[PDB]
Amino acid sequence: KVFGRCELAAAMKRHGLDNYRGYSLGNWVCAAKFESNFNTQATNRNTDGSTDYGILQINSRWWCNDGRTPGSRNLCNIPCSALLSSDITASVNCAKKIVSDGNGMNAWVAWRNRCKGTDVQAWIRGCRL
Repeated sequence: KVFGRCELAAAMKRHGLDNYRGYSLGNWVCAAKFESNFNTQATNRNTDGSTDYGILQINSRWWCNDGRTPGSRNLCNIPCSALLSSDITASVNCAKKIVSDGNGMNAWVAWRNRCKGTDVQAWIRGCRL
């Protein structure tokens, strides 16, 4: 599924991400934009042999099981393929665990390098939410 911007904002909000662990909705939308381009099917391999999955690019070394990642912990107790679904529920539930783990949204390197400290409310401008 490639979400529209306001489409994703509405879904994230319904699922309880606006202001989760203090991160505004615009932070989450900005993260998804630069992590996945709003595409639930996005996958990208990393050097440690893990892969990032779905609209928030959740990693297979810590968080989900993909069956091919050394050192994998599957802390979200989920197959990584479930993070590619058009229904964002599983990605949101797992993102809530990630952002609660100690270092907030800094886990998301595209968020960190492209969203953090910027005018993130711009990502929800024009949306009816």
